[PDB]
This record gives sequence, structure tokens and C-alpha cells, in this order.
Amino acid sequence: HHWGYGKHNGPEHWHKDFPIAKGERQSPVDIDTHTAKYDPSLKPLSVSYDQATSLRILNNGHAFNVEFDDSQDKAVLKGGPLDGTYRLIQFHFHWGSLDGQGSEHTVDKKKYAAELHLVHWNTKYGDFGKAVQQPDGLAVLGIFLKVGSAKPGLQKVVDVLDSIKTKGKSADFTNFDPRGLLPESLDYWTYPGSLTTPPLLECVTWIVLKEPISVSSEQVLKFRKLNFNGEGEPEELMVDNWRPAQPLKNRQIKASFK
Ligand SMILES: NS(=O)(=O)c1cccs1
Ligand SMILES: NS(=O)(=O)c1cccs1
Ligand SMILES: [Zn+2]
Repeated sequence: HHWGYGKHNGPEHWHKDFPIAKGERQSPVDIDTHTAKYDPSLKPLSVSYDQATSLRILNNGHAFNVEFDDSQDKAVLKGGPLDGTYRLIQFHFHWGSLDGQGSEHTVDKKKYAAELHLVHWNTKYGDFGKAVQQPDGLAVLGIFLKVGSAKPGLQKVVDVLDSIKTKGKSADFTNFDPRGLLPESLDYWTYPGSLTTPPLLECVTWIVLKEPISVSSEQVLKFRKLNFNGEGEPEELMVDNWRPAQPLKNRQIKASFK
């Protein structure tokens, strides 16, 4: 016990330990596609994951993280709305108990079955732990998942999940290529916001891709077999680990495309 997604420690409770839950730049938000302004001055996003080095995959009791070696400039995000260079540290997903829900961002109130977060930290702050303390410390690239055809490049991730079923298990996870998770287009919306889990730090430039990837019902079924609890504790399925949309307040969502 600590924060979680249940009725007693879920998102509606987070504020009591992390008062910034109710701040002015919280995530996720609903993306009102008609209100987002086209911005012709935005650069194309630059995703260079050519030399990415995955190390490990971890169940942390909230989701699973695939972690990358971020000790050199190997997998970087740049361009788009970003000044400077951000390094890939980890990716994880948020998903639902049913296909009808699971994403954190919504697009005109539409919920996707899941959402991928590729998390990068601003190289000028030297590490992740320092970047999160800064208003432009992180750039998270969000990609929606819908259920239809399998994504072949996600299969290696779904196959290792049996080995990390419960909170705290980890496993070796080398030579995973994150480029196999990206849709065709790099069209995106961008707005300033926060971590979507405690400590909810307001340190993120959110880059949310317009085009979802499609994954198979069998692939997302396997996410749903993971556990929130630790090994030899009562079984709580890891499902519905998403924060709902937070008020937009004084913020504009820009679009890279018309
Ligand atoms: N605010 S909280 O979700 O971190 C919490 C911890 C214990 C009960 S509720
Ligand atoms: N879900 S998220 O991408 O906003 C995040 C939380 C903590 C590190 S990255
Ligand atoms: Zn996330």
C-alpha cells in the first residue's frame, strides 16, 4: 500500500500525498481536435532510435517498463516543439480491463484500448532524476493502441510478460527495437503537462501522435494477465492502470498538421 489504481488509492486519492495532482499543468488531457491550433512553425519530430539499447524489462507494480541504456546519445528525440536533445530512458503502457478504455489521453473524448509512453529526458540536465525537477525536463511521446491486427514489433514484449508477472520481477531484455512500435505518420499534438503517475511532476512536453497503432486482442489480453500485487499475495490483475483526463485550464494544444 502506497498509491495505486484501486477504489482506495486510485487517481482520486493521489492529491493527498502529491498536492500538485490539482495543479495547473496536469496530464493527461482530452485532446479537442477542433480546438487544437495548427502551428506551421513546428518542426518535424526527429526520432532517432537507430542505436537504441534495451537492457531490462520490469514489473514495478503499476505497469511494466522496458528500460534503455541512456548513458550515451543512442536513442534520441529532438525537433518537434523541443529545444535541444532528449534521451530515451524507458517505455511503458497504460491499458484497460476492456478494449473500450485504457488510454490516458483521449481524442474528442474517445478512449483507446491502450497508450504507449516513450519517456525521454533533456540531456542538458545530465540525468533523469534531475530532469524531472525541471519544467522542460522530459519529453514523452504518446502513441495510442487500438485492437485489430497484431503489431509484429510488439510481440517480443508480450512474450516476456509471463516471466515478470508480479510486482518487482525483472528480466533481461536486450536488442528490443522500439521503432517497431511507431505508426506510419509522425503527425502529433503537443502541450505542456506532467507525469501521469505520482509524483505527478510538472516536467513534461507531451508529444501525442495522431495515428494509433493497431495491436491484436491476443496481444492486449496478455497485458491483462499481469499482476499489481507481488508473488504469493492475493491476485489483483494489472488492468485499468490509467489516470483519467485532467482539466486543461490555461493551456493550448498545438497540432503539427492540418
Ligand atoms: N494519496 S495516495 O494514493 O498515495 C495513498 C496512499 C495510501 C492510501 S491513499
Ligand atoms: N506515465 S508518464 O510517461 O507520464 C511517466 C511517469 C513517470 C515517469 S514517465
Ligand atoms: Zn505513462
